[PDB]
Amino acid sequence: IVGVGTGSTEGAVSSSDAFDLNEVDSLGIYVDGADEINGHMQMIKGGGALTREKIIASVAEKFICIADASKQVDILGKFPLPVEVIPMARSAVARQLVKLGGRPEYRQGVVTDNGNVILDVHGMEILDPIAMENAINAIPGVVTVGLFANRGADVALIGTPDGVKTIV
Amino acid sequence: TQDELKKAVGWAALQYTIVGVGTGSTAAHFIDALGTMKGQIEGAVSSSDASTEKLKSLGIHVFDLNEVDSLGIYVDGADEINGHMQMIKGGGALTREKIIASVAEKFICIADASKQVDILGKFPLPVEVIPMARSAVARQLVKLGGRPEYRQGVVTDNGNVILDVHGMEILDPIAMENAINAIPGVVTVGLFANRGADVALIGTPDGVKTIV
Ligand SMILES: O=P(O)(O)OC[C@H]1O[C@@H](O)[C@@H](O)[C@@H]1O
Ligand SMILES: O=P(O)(O)OC[C@H]1O[C@@H](O)[C@@H](O)[C@@H]1O
Repeated sequence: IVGVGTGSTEGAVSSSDAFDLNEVDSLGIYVDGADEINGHMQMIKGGGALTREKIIASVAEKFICIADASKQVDILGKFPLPVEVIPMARSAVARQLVKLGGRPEYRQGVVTDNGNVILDVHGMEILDPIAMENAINAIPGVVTVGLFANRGADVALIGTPDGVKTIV
Repeated sequence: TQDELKKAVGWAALQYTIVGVGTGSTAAHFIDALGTMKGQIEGAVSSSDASTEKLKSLGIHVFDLNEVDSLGIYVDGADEINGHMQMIKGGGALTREKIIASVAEKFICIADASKQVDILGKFPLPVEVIPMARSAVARQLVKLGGRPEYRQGVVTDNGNVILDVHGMEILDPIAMENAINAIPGVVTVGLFANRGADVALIGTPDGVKTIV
């Protein structure tokens, strides 16, 4: 049973409509892309979804990130960080995200599969992704934050002009 | 009676605009009290549809939280409150209550004396979970030392399920709140520990005790 991602990049557990997870108690691997991945293997995900991906990744023993070279960064944050939020909490969460140093932007006209909204947070230079993940997860009204930092990639396969580079 | 202790604290909270209003049997008494102020307040922000309906019945205007960018006070009950003013809530609207409490400057906990505990955890801790994550989150709550029990036949206002976690002696509520909030699939945990109560009004046979 393999954990399978979403996006352009026995059976399986799948992260998008494009086994149900409750039917398994473990997954060997989860293979998925990312919007950004840093030198510490920490990622921003959710540009496309977010909650399903992070839950499946939490069950997999090994996260195998697959991406073209453009996704590699030194400091996470140029790509806006997605935060899924309970609708009634949108302005409250936005205020706290400003306090943490970001500029939250409501993703207009989009709802998640859970009926929530997304705030994409611009302008952060996320120097300590675990601390930032923890700070955003502390905010009442946050469902999921697209920082995969406490649980990042275990292996990354990067598509370069020269071939596939494997970073463990 | 226990209900008269609840009534004492609900009314004592009037001592403390747009008012943040909680939910449950103790909060219900505070709403009665607030009704006596129908012509004096601007209105309220409510943590549940039941509270909204009661407020409206007493002529109090109910604003959505998104209509304010700040709240002076939030008055609500709790299932447990410890000596550090940290609470377990959610036995009954957990997500809405925690979001409103995050906006309010002053959280006033109203409770009868039975809610005071030295160590949180005898009352099972509610955890609201995305349905597809139920089993995964339960495995992690076991690893953290709890016994998660699916609250059968209940769904939250957000369409999620609740795991009530039994058997924890929560010696460090902030650490535990942070550990549960870290779990993918957790929406909200009913530990109010990073943001606890600022004032507690405890109803006792000797009168209402105020703890700040
Ligand atoms: O590989 P792509 O098309 O760049 O898509 C990446 C996106 O698909 C998912 O993995 C997401 O988390 C993410 O945002
Ligand atoms: O005052 P009561 O009736 O004990 O009700 C307490 C409950 O109502 C709400 O505050 C909840 O968070 C909580 O579980």
